[PDB]
Amino acid sequence: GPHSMRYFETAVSRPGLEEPRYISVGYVDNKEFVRFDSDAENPRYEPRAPWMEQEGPEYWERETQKAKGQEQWFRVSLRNLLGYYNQSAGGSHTLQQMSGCDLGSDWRLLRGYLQFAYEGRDYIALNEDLKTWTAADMAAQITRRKWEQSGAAEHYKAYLEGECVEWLHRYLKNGNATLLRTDSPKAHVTHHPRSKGEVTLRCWALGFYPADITLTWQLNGEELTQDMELVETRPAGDGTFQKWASVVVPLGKEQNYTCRVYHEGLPEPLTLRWEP
Amino acid sequence: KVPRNQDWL
Amino acid sequence: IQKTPQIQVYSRHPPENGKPNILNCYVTQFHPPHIEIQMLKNGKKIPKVEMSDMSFSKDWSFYILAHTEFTPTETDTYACRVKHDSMAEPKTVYWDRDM
Repeated sequence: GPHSMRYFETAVSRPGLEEPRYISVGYVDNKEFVRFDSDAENPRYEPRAPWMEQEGPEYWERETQKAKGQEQWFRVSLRNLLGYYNQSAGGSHTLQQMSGCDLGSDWRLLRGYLQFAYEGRDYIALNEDLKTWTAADMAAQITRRKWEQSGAAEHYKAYLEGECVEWLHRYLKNGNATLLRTDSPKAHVTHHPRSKGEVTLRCWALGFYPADITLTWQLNGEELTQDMELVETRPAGDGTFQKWASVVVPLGKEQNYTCRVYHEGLPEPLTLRWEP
Repeated sequence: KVPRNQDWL
Repeated sequence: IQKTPQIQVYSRHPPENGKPNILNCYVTQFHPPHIEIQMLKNGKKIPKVEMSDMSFSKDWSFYILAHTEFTPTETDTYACRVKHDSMAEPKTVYWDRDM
């Protein structure tokens, strides 16, 4: 199946002569597995999934040392950007980076990612070829030229095609059960008053993992897209997710409507209806 | 395993 | 100060009056990442509010889940109030037990 690893890094500058705060979070198959935060009492990369406990003291020491180097790289880069954009020092500014790889079932890199944002807007990104850069900005053209001179794309390509893929694979092996577990949604329909002679039916799906899900309503087996409200999928807070979809229906006609829930943890899609 | 960045922005 | 937070307030479990639960206030789509979130019971600040650690989405915007133990009842009202640079004033959103 189609596995991924990402590291999402953030540096935020602070008023006065204060140092930026730097946070780095790592994800395997979209679940946080390690985190570093410079606001911590003893900043270090720390496990965030129990299966990361397998790694020995050296792994953590080396990851931590890399984080500390990244922290300084972000500090200098922030300062550089203040220059490019003729911005006044001692403000609040953000620099973010996403990097990582998607792997195939044959364990080849399918796609590599290396991209940056300043103030939450695209700054510079490595193209899918892993060889050239897209810069979004006149300022980012300075970076691009600098990184064409230094051969930075090759450095990142080598990480994306080697270490990224190799370690992702190791992490998948180590988090054997955990990483591959799905939780199927439990679903139910609720019924609520609404305007004169109409009611709301709301189809709920709870306790599911991964986040990906599709909820549909039908009237006598015919689809409904017209007049369906649905919320953004949202965390329960225990690692699983929630979603609902509702339709407005004539009073008395609630049994004409059917909710269908599609999720990859299901042996097949759920069909349900209002059950008073 | 985290990447190490090369040249600064 | 560029991207304004979207907010959902909801319980972890289907609410049953008198039964302990967890109220969430999920705030998303915001930038810069500094944000202040308060959870309110009958207009009063709830003290032991937990917050998830700083994360961001593939669109660069940040998100956070604030949460607190609570026991819903017929009449208590709950809300989440969010202060952020992108909005002229705090946004308060009340829990609707139906959503």
